[PDB]
Amino acid sequence: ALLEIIHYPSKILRTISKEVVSFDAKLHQQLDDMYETMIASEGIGLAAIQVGLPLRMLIINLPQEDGVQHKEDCLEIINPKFIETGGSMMYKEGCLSVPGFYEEVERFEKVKIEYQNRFAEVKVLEASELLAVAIQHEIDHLNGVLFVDKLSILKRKKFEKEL
Ligand SMILES: CCCCC[C@H](CC(=O)NO)C(=O)N[C@H](C(=O)N1CCC[C@H]1CO)C(C)C
Ligand SMILES: [Co+2]
Repeated sequence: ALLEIIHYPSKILRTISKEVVSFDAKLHQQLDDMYETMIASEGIGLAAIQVGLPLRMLIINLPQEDGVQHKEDCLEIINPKFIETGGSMMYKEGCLSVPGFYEEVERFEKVKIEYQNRFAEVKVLEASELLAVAIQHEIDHLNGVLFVDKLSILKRKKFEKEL
């Protein structure tokens, strides 16, 4: 099913999402609907709160060389925790919950996270570049944070301007 994406300035997006404890058919149904919604919206990631589900789960699917997203490359990341973070990097981001606005955000250049997949299997993943940025963007959503919150004095005025 295609789900409605929640947009700024909805206070729903400030929710702190809750850990997933039951890795069952309902979770898989929710993840499938998130994937459908993310692809239909031409995103490369999506956090559950963006479709109104305050659960600590997110998906990421970066496109290949043919510029398309293959479902087999999708990461389903549940109850993630940062283990290591390193360096800094600027990246120009937009967000499905803040549509039409793009700005450079300072992110960690490299991260390592631990999380569970849809079968409750524990994973450790190291990431850099776009994958690291996507991980950080989506985890921020689980904590009620939007990328616009991370902008400077100046770049925030540019946000209010384009608003
Ligand atoms: C880059 C880190 C965040 C990526 C995830 C977001 C989707 C989102 O809001 N998830 O919470 C996205 O797909 N954003 C796209 C985006 O910002 N992109 C797509 C490729 C790289 C970057 C633009 O530099 C826009 C165009 C919809
Ligand atoms: Co977003």
